Amino acid sequence: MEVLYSLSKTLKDARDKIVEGTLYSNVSDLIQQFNQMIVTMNGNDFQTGGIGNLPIRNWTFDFGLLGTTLLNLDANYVETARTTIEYFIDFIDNVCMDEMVRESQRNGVAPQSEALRKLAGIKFKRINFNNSSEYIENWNLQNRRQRTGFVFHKPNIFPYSASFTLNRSQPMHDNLMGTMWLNAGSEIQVAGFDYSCALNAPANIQQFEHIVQLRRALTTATITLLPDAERFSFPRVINSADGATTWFFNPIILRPNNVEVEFLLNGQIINTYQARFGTIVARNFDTIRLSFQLMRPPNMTPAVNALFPQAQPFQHHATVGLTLRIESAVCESVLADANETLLANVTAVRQEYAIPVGPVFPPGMNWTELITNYSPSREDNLQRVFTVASIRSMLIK
Amino acid sequence: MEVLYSLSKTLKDARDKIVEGTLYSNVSDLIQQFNQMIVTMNGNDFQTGGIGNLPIRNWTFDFGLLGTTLLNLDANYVETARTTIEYFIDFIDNVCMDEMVRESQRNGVAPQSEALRKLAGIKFKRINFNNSSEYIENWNLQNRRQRTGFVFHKPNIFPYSASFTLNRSQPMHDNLMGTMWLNAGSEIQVAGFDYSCALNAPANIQQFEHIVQLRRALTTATITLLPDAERFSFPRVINSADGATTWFFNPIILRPNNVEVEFLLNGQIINTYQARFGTIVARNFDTIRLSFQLMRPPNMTPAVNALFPQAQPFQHHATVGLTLRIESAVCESVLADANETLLANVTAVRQEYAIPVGPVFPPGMNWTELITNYSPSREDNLQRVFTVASIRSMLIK
Amino acid sequence: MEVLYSLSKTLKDARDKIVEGTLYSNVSDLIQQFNQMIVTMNGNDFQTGGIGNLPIRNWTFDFGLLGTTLLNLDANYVETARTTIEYFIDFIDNVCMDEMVRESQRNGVAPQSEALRKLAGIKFKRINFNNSSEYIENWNLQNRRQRTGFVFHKPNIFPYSASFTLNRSQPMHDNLMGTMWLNAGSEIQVAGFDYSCALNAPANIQQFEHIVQLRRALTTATITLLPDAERFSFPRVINSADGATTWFFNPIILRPNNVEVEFLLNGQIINTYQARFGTIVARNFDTIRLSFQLMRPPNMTPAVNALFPQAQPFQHHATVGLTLRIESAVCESVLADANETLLANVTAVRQEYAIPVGPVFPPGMNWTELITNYSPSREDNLQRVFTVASIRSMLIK
Amino acid sequence: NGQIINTYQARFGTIVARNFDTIRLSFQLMRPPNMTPAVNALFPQAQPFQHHATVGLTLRIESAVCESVLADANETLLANVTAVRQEYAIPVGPVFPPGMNWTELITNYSPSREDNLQRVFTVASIRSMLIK
Amino acid sequence: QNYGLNIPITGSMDTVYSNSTREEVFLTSTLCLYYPTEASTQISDGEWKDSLSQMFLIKGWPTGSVYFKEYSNIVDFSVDPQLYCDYNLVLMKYDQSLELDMSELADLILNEWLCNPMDITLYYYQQSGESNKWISMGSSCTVKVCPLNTQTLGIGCQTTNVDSFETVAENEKLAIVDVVDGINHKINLTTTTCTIRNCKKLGPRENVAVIQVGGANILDITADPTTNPQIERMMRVNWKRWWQVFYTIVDYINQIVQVMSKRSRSLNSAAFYYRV
Amino acid sequence: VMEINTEGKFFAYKINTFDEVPFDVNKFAELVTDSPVISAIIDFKTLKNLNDNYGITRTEALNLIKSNPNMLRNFINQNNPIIRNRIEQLILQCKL
Ligand SMILES: *[C@@H]1O[C@H](CO)[C@@H](O)[C@H](O)[C@H]1NC(C)=O
Ligand SMILES: *[C@@H]1O[C@H](CO)[C@@H](O)[C@H](O)[C@H]1NC(C)=O
Ligand SMILES: [Ca+2]
Ligand SMILES: [Ca+2]
Ligand SMILES: [Ca+2]
Ligand SMILES: [Ca+2]
Repeated sequence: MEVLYSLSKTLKDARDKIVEGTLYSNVSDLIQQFNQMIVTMNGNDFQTGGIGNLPIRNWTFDFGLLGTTLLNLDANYVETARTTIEYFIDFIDNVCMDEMVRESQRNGVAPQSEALRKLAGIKFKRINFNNSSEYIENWNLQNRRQRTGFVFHKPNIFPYSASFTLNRSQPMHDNLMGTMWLNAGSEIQVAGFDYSCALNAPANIQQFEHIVQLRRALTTATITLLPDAERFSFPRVINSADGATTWFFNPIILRPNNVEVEFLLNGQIINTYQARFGTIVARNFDTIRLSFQLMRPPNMTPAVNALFPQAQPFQHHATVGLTLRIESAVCESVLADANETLLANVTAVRQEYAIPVGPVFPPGMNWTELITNYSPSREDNLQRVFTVASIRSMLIK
Repeated sequence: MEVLYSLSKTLKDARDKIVEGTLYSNVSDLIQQFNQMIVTMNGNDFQTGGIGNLPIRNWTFDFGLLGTTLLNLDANYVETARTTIEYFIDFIDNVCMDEMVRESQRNGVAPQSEALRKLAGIKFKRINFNNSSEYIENWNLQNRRQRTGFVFHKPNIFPYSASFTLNRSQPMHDNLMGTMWLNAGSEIQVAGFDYSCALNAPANIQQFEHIVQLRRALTTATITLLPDAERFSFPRVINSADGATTWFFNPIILRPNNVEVEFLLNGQIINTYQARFGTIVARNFDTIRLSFQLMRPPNMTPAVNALFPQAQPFQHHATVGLTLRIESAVCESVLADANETLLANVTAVRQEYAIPVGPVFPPGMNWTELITNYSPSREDNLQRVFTVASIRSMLIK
Repeated sequence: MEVLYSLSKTLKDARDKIVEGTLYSNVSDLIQQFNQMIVTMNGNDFQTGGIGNLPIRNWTFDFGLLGTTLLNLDANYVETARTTIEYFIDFIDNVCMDEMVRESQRNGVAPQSEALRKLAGIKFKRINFNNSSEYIENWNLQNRRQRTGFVFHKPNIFPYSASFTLNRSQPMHDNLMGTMWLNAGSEIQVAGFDYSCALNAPANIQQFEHIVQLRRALTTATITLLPDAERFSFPRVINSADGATTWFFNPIILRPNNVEVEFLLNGQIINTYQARFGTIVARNFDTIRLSFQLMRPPNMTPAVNALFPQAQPFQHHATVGLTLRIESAVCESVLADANETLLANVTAVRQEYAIPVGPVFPPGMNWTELITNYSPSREDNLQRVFTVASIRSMLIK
Repeated sequence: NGQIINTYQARFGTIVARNFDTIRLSFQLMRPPNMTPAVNALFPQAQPFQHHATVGLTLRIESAVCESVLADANETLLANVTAVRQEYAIPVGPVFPPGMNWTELITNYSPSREDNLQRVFTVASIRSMLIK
Repeated sequence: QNYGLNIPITGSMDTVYSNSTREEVFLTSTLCLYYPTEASTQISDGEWKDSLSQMFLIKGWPTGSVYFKEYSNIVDFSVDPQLYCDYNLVLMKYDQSLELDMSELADLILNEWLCNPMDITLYYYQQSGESNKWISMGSSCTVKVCPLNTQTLGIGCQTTNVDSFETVAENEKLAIVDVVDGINHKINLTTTTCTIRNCKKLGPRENVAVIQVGGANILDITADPTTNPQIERMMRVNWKRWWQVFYTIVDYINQIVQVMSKRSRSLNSAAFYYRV
Repeated sequence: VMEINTEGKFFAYKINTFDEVPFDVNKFAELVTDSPVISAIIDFKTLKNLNDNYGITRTEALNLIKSNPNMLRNFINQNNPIIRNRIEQLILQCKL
């Protein structure tokens, strides 16, 4: 696959640097790389595709070497260069499509798609050009056992999950208390509600906790913590836990007090932030414990006193919320982002040719189901397909 | 600093370009750079660390050169280069951490970390390779006085502050009027609320103004202005200004009419937009003046007429909102971002080794204080530490 | 580290093969290896220790080569061999202890212990002798992955956890039904109990299920499955789930009928056995699902009829249990065993010198917590310290 | 910047502030414990309050050293620049205020304004070396 | 089944809620109408219970599920009203001077009171907090409460002198007496006639509705004066003809049952808390 | 040294050279639960003023920080006007 990246990089440099009028001093090294690629690929043969609707294609290479005598590139040069470049771009595109549709339970990182398996041979070691892009760099730094890292902007680490826990409930659903939460993308959004407004809680302080177990550790995470979870901040009616009836939720938002955000790694508190909103930093963490509290207002205007009665009806229900946005982070295992197109590209090239549902990846590459259980086989296959996706996106847009 | 970035650059390029099978044409210049680095750093002793818990590490360099008579690289070349490269990478990582953990009340831009201070000497001037990265380029363009600039996505310029002012109030808190606002990172959300829905205001319009002064001018900023501030568009119970008693809030979201947003530099009006929401541009602005008006709707359907009476109760409180996100911008001085990870790197390195609270930066590098008070000394130190963090992040993730 | 193992192997083979009266043909190659070791280590200075109570020491090597003009070794040769080899063994012991006592949350594979870090240079690759031991061989393979596996005899893969769940319960705990289990070391013992002997279950059959989630996949495991969980076949009094009260438990052991055991990997069933006891196999499994049943016996002798009434009292409580011993297995990652003392050596080295608890490992190398939270950084550090202890055990016992 | 560089308590006359960014003056009005009946007639217990007690402080910065440029009472750089602008009726520019009004030039003194001021001041010194 | 334990339950929000249940709560439960005898007196019939049953059958309820109960009048029905019956409606005609009796009955039959006996002759009884009352039921409940100092001496009343006591209910069939919560009291109430129970107010009874057949919104179930809640089950309908009233109930019986609910304390799920 | 006034104002500053440092709440809140608190009869402001005007030594600085009377008597013997003024300030603050 490193050789595949080298092909992609040298064709990208051919398409960019070899332009009409350039000095040959600008492209001497690139032309040498291109001629090495041509010589190595000449006389070989490749078969690509044959899974789903991806057609079988035969590639046979026999091309003339690019000239090197010219002092200053002219229009004659770029025509021959373009003729060769188009074929090579098509070949690399098809090889990447094949490899990113294939899939394997066992030995995921190894190359499928026998074209790429051939490219992994010994003849094609001379084409290795350089490995600078982030994904191939992580690929090599992981092939040799060394720590790797991908920087992610808005990493969708949380699988989509909107739900609620009721620590106190009745069939009438008239006096409830508990938490609700939506974890989606890089958003945690959790609102603890109490219908009695902590009337009978000890010291008129209800206590709420919410755990969120990351499927993979995050590093150097910049986070944005705000109060007043906006999702759970308007009236709703919610189907019951069983699914039989529906209960009414009518929030009035108290301020959350003595909030503690604890970022945990292996159960050990790595960081703690008490009542510190705005941007925050988590150096390294695998789990998040958000603890907040609903304290009854000791003093009360007549209006708010009318809002909170001592009797049963409770026409309004107190609520206190938090919102936590992982603005950016660093992670070892590959993920999906709001800044990178690799997940969408892989899913698109799978959907294009009607590839049948495979062993490890869920049907349709539903990222929520892929991240909800993230087995090492899935991790290996996902890194492989994402690396090929980046290699392909370096040429095909 | 320039020499440190050059070391990091050449090590990254050696880790990438120098791989097995590569032509020597692709690595000739980098091999010459690497040889000169080896020669100049041979026979030199560095001593990094020695503050907080950062261990005191001694570095001594005795490394051989790299060959030139090859045509294609092979395992021997790569193996020797790998052994040397790992050592230099660790050395550079520790030098960067040592320079990040340190501060200085006076002379912030000048280097700390006696290892790097030694690197700054005349002896090592031959290492400078090319200062390509954005942070180092701005380091040079500011080290000799020229016009710099850092491009930011969602620049968290505003220090966190959620608060309110009351232009009309009384202890029963039945008939209020004023503004609430939350400035957080890159987003302003301001909501002007009148409990009487502008019953007795001149022409039944109540004027609201909100002035937010940034701590640094932002150049060529793209902004998203929308109405209906989300976070002040639902019922709440809020403290008093003195914290004695809590008062109820119950918004009905009128629209804001004849809303103006004025982007001002040094008092002068640079840009002004008149009831024009969506994507907008600000050439320069040290401050933003959001002015809007709550107009009682003249023609009221019976329902809204019931909502807004002429009597005293005012069971529902009229509001008009605005939200304003700086989607991107360019600033003359560094700031944290949703895209970058420089602040995260710096704070994490401080927290790992428990560096005691230094002269200039606040405890824990909390961005809210660090941007609330942004003295030139703090700016200089933040720029130095961020440049070092970028230099580290080139190699280490 | 390969160099460190090669040092240990050559010293062990020198201490063994270089004995009085042995032919030089027996030890010619070993003498050549030993002389290479001497020449490589000669004229150097190492330093070892400086953490906890492990005291600093300095090692300096000026030793002469062993003779070679002798056809048959004599006593006076072995005395020079003593004077060299004893010093070398001490040096290796302290290097291994120093490497074991250190840690790193990141890049834990790369050596700590600046002595070993120096040994990991370029001048010392000439000492590489042969990597025969299981741990060093797996170190090489993991550091450049081929599929690996450590064979373990009775591996303590489970964490010590004894607990119980009640599918049916009362505040007075008269009529319970549920499961109890103890997972400890390589033993799973699970007993499902019913106080009514499945009197009111559907078809007088009560269904019990237990899930055990291995922290790491095991391969080619051998599992001895027997009925009648021993630990839950005598009377007890157990603290309640809340801990408020204690409830009596008085087993009468019925057999478990149509017992099914399913070994799953990544959610799919890999092996399944039904009413099979004695030794069995598990190809490659990450979870165990033990399902069994409590069937009320249709025909009942007067004694058992007296035991099981149809009224509430239930002086005797029916239970059916299983026991499951993972006698041996193959794990890609490393675990402690009952046949290998690597964990004992590591813990003893840390305990004797009272090392401060580092970022990664838990306090005192608590294996239960360590296997409960077994993140990849922790795994890498564990593998490093275990292979170092394997190297040390070749010479020091 | 919240860094108490110096504190002079019950001191008058010449003093030195080695380095500072804000001056935090504090004083107190102590009612006279004893009173001549004239002073007693001045200050009653009742409401009228014909006479109003006051306390005062004057603080003149004689000389200073500033990292950036500033107008001063010694050299004529600001006057030279403003004279050259007014003599030729230069329209308003982007950064400077109209008329080079020093008050609003120093209330808002952003880096762009500061460096433009430095450029024009250095040029004015260069000119004053020859033309006066 | 983990009776008698507060165990949290997690429910999602993507789940598609199930189908209707009116057919179940009709084919299984038992509707139960309590009306005053003056109703039947005005109706002047006696096949009319059967006719109403047939109309309820047309509306869904099986034949034996709708059961009727009479009572002489509200004040007599007030004494020990036990609605041993699955879905209760109480038609309650409103007349002047019976406002407090109506409110007392509404509170008693709409809110689940759990309560303990009181030996007036022996102990001094104190009220804990906001949710504690004493309910006295009988033919003539003349409760005479004498408060007590911290020394157990009367104020405004002499413990040996019944006359100076402070009456708070005279010859009432039902009386929910609320005293100053925090003080010991010595009661005297006619033990041969009227029983008294120290009762306190659990959550609402969601199984009984009250159709005020007459006038204005005068029910105050909450003894607190600050709050005057309008519960869903305190329905109110104008009247000039009992046939029209019954036809309204029959027509909108679906809505009334929707307002009501299955009694929480009757559920098996409440087994080891206060199941009844 | 982390110092607190009873009326909100707070400071943090080294011992050898009284150069104040940014305060660290949530470290002070944790420390004060357990550590031995010391009364501050020589306020931080007056202490810094004294050090700048006179230049006390390390030993005297530490003893002034700890309000050691064995050494605090020495300045009042010396007629050190800063310590004088502070102590009469306290005595005059002992009104009512
Ligand atoms: C619910 O009702 C729909 C039609 O209204 C019917 O198709 C469906 O089968 C019903 N489902 C159940 C579970 O009764
Ligand atoms: C209440 O007072 C009467 C006096 O009229 C007395 O006869 C009666 O015994 C008293 N009740 C009790 C329960 O003692
Ligand atoms: Ca009554
Ligand atoms: Ca009286
Ligand atoms: Ca009461
Ligand atoms: Ca009331």
